[PDB]
Amino acid sequence: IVWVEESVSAITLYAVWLPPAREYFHALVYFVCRNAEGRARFAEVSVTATELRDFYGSQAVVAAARAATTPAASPLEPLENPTLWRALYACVLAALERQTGPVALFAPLRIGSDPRTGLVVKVERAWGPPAAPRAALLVAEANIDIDPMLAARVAEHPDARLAWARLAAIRDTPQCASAASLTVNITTGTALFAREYQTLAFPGAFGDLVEVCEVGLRPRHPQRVTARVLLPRDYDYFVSFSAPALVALFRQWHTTVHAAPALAPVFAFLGPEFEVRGGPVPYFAVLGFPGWPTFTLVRGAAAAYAALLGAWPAVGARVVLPPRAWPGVASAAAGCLLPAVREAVARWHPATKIIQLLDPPAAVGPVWTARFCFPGLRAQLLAALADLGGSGLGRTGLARLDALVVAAPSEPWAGAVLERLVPDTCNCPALRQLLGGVMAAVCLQIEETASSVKFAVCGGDGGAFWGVFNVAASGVIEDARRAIETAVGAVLRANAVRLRHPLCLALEGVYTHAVAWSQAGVWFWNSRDNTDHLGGFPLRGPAYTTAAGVVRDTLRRVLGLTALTARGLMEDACDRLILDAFNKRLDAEYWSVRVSPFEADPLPPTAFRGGALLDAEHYWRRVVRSVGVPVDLYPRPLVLPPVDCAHHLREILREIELVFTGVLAGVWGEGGKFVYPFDDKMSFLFA
Amino acid sequence: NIGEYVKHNVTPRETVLDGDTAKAYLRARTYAPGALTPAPAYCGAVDSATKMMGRLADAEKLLVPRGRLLRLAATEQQGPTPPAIAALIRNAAVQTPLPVYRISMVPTGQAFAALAWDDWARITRDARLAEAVVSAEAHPDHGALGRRLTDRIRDAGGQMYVNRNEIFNGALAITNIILDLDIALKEPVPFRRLHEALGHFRRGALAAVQLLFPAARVDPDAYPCYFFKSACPVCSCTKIGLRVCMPVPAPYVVHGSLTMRGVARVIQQAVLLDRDFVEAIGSYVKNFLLIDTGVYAHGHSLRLPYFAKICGRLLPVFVIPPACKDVPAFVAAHADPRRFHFHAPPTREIRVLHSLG
Repeated sequence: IVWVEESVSAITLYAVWLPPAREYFHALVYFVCRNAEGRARFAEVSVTATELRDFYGSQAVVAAARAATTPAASPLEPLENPTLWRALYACVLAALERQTGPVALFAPLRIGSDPRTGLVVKVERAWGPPAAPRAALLVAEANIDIDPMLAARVAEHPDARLAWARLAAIRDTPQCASAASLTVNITTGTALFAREYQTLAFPGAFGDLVEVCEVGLRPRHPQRVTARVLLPRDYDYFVSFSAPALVALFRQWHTTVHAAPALAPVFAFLGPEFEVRGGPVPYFAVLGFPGWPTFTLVRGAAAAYAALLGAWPAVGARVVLPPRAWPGVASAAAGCLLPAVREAVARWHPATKIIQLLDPPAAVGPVWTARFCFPGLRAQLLAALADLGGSGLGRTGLARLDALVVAAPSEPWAGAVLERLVPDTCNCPALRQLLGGVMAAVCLQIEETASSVKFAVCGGDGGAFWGVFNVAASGVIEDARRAIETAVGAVLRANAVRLRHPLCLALEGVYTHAVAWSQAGVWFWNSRDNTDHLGGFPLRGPAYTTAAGVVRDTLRRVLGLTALTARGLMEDACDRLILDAFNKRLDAEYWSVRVSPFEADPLPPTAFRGGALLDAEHYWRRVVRSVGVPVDLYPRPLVLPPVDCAHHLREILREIELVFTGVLAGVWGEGGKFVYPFDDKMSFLFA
Repeated sequence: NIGEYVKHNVTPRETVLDGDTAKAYLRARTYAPGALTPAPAYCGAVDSATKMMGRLADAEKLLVPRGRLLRLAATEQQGPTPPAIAALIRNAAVQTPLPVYRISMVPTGQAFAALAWDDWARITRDARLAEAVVSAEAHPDHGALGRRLTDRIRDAGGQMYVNRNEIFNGALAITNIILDLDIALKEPVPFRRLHEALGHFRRGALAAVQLLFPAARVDPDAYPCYFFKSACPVCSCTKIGLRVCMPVPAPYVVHGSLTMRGVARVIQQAVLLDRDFVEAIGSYVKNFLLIDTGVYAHGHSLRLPYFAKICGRLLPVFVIPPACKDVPAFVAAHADPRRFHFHAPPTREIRVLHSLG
């Protein structure tokens, strides 16, 4: 139990194996420890079937230990079962904190070890100046020869992303990684590492950038084991996407390093490329062979690494609590909730109306509109209600959530993590229900306090709401802000929902005109000093942001009339838009639309051999059109038949028509929908 | 009258472009500036239907991002790099849009020529009169001057120079009114009677052009109408085929097959109202439908002046404008391609008449 003050840079998963066991298994975890140099230790954990299932979602342990084919050349094992690997890494990161003690990245740490075994048994907090986390650049690019035929995999899975198809093809035919030209450059400055590869199998130094280390462990199993690792020197993580390039580089690294007799690590990676339908956020999780992360602004990446033990975003919602532990905590946090808000949660429907709001279309004229927001209110309520329901559930994931919540105002990266965490913490209906109910009570409190501080809500959600006044003006707006803050605080504390940091209600604008045409479509304007805001207009491409600019100019002038003249201005604005569009009639990416893997175009077979461009498509497909072209799957520049600006302009003009019909009806009462004659005039420009 | 016919039987839609927009529209929707300007030799792709299909196939192999006469007429795009037709043509300095031609061949069979530039000297110098002759001709009456200057006149790589048909492209704007007369006649018509008939055709046609194109200065005195007349001083004529080519007035440009179909219809109603015209053309001609309007659609090909049919070359007849100012200049336009091509470069704001209903 000798103790040293060291700081782990990465917790990576080295081995997973079963003893003479049926309902549990063990894992060996690799510590990249440092000090004022680096050292390489390991810990032994033990995860039972119930813990695995809790972090999985309910499956067996005999299936998370037969993913010990990952110590081989076949390099894309999580493609078979991504949720299994998410669950295994999260459950090992929970069992480690539960057995050894509180483990945290980049922090000074008192670390123990039993000399007979060599493994870390206990970990405690300590004091000291830790090493400033280092970094190393990584310019990885490779020529994976995947035969277009990627057509098959997308045939079985229609809405699949081509990065996933690329990885599935490599998994099907592994030797495409062992015959692929590759060019890599790692610049830590201590030793520059360029390399040259005709084929990746065929031929500074690899020893000048890493250290090969053999450590003799004797876990509790059948015999003594030798764990060999690559210890980073003078860097803690790569910074850069070509994910097959990284996989092939690390795969030949594994082959060369581990071709001598001693046990081989897991060699497992997770990214949005590994799911069929992709993932909105990019990342490259390294939970296996090499040892250290390869982050794909870098300050936010490093900080999110340190806060959430690097499990995020690979694990997902498992950072905070196991997925099978959410019903218990939700019901517990409902039990400690007032009966009124109990019933409010009990009747939460995503379409039920709580506050009486302005019905689309509406127009509030020359009065002091506001736009109020409780920043990250859903995250705060999730954290507070999770603390309240912790009696139903150990709390280290809650600590991670709490650190994110208390850091969000000062760190935008925490805000981004929360915005990708709360939508997936349950998506698990009980959390939708409880969050909706607590928000319903918050909305009612805003109503009741508004009726006394000279305010009237005219839209919003409860955490982001906007409304009008009954009135110098800056003073009453300040009063309304303070009164509503205190009211939501008091009503939240009544329900025992205790928030980590006191509520702040931000005044996101003091506007003097507002028009609403849909549930989210609202435009605000300030005559006293031009500062508009427009929400609800889609931005699916550059043409859409130019259209948003046009719509905002048009609305400025149309409300500057303070209805036929308004129609004249709107039609002339459309005229100018179409003319300027014809000036950009040839730019392909300008008319491109970004479409998810969930909305409905066919993939042309020629797009299925654009080489390595297919591996940068994890979430969005950016298509021009009447035949659709996936622009990013072709080299540059593009030879193209003249882009069908009629289709794209008709799309954009239908959104503009939504906006304009709403404005015309709201302001003056004209029931006539604004319709642009496109075929009658200006269609000929692209015939 | 003709005013009543253009009030009750036409619905004109025009859209105004201006500034950079007008220039961009003209550049994109007409032939390239160098296309119809004379050149030493020709660059372009010219072959039979089979060979041209094969080369289009071998040109789409190089067209990886997206993807017989509908396709030749469709290959038009330049950007900031060499145009897309540079793969079929194999010449890397072409500029688009570029002319597309259907080519009758002996003994039968159709070929195509999609080419950027061409020596139009080889085609037109056997009928391009000397400026000394024009000046030295002596003949004060314009009818007489026109009649005498008319009197004086005189593999696919070989067949495009004796037989050539411009293919109409609905994606391209139209800068000339190219009519196609089809004069049936039981009795042969003497040449001076026919020349007077064309001279009275032109003023009715110019009145029609004025009606259709209000914002303009179409003077029925000096507006250039270019008449060509198939041979057969008469052609020993016993159907006569004419060809009237007019500049579309400078501010305007026509778009759409339907639109030029309507334009031809309105000019036919203009000419079959001129009481001084139906005297000359009358008493010889069986029919009276003097213009074929079903020639303007996307894909139909019309023979070009200085070319024969597989053989009456459309050599010009100089129906000289009355009160014309520069006779040598007028004579010097029958040989320029830009006065008798649908989609030529026109010779501020513009107005596109894209609909007549």
